[PDB]
Amino acid sequence: EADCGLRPLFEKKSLEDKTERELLESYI
Amino acid sequence: IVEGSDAEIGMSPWQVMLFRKSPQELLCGASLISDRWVLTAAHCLLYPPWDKNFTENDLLVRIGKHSRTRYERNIEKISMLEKIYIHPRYNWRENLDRDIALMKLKKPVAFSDYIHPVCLPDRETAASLLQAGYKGRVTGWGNLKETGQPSVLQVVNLPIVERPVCKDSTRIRITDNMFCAGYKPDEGKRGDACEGDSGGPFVMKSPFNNRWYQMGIVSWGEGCDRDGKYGFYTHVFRLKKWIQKVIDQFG
Amino acid sequence: GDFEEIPEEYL
Ligand SMILES: Cc1cccc(CNC(=O)[C@@H]2CCCN2C(=O)[C@H](N)Cc2ccccc2)c1
Ligand code: NA
Ligand code: NA
Repeated sequence: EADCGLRPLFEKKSLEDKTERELLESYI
Repeated sequence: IVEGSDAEIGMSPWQVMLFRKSPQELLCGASLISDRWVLTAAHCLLYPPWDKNFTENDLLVRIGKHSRTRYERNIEKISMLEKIYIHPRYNWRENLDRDIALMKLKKPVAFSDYIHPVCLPDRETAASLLQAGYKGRVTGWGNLKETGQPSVLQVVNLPIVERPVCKDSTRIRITDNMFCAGYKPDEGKRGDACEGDSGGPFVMKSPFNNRWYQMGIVSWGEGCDRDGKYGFYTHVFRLKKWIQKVIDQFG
Repeated sequence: GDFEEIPEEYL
């Protein structure tokens, strides 16, 4: 939908999950 | 999932459980892509070599789950299938080419902190993110090892692997409708999907809009987390036209 | 069968 991929308990609250940084770091 | 970690609450609100009515059991993973459409792997529903051919009435969709076995009262929502759509050229005979199916829910599910759709990639996100080395994330209630069942949703980050490494890792003929992910034997780290993880989502967090996209579907592997072997995922973007078409036509 | 019973309604 239009809100797809934004998680209520993480992105919508500007909270991160414990390992999403690992993905970011790999998007080199 | 092998060598993964427990999911955080709400970490994967698109995660869906394909559940068998009788005998009540998990059949597969899947993903929520809207309030009435669940994406899964074709082989979850149809795989004649194992005498598998599920009809709508055989299944329930459990959305919002965390625990593997528990009824998560006030949290999960269980949905009924209105219609299942399998890719007309799903290749169950040889290599699970085009290993993808859609499931239409009877009634829409209500979004919540625990239930929320993942995006489907456009060509540009696909092109930008589906690169060797880039890591995606896979989730499921499947086996913890090749030879076992997790108490909660398992999560594992795995790097996409070079197409030739993919090809050189197996005797199965791989196609452009697949990609492989997993660490190389000397990268030390490991982890993989396993039995029961099927039809679950391979997702990546786009660094451009901070949105989670489903780039893959857990499709096949030879064993689980075997060294020099890689998990194979249905390339969602490559089959997107079929996805949109089925959704546009049937609602 | 190691699954908690879901409400009979769902089926
Ligand atoms: C990424 C991953 C890892 C481990 C298991 C899976 C679940 N997929 C499966 O178990 C599927 C279903 C039929 C056999 N298959 C497999 O993964 C087979 N072991 C390999 C295969 C591949 C193509 C055609 C036939 C057999 C997925
Ligand atoms: Na090969
Ligand atoms: Na491996």
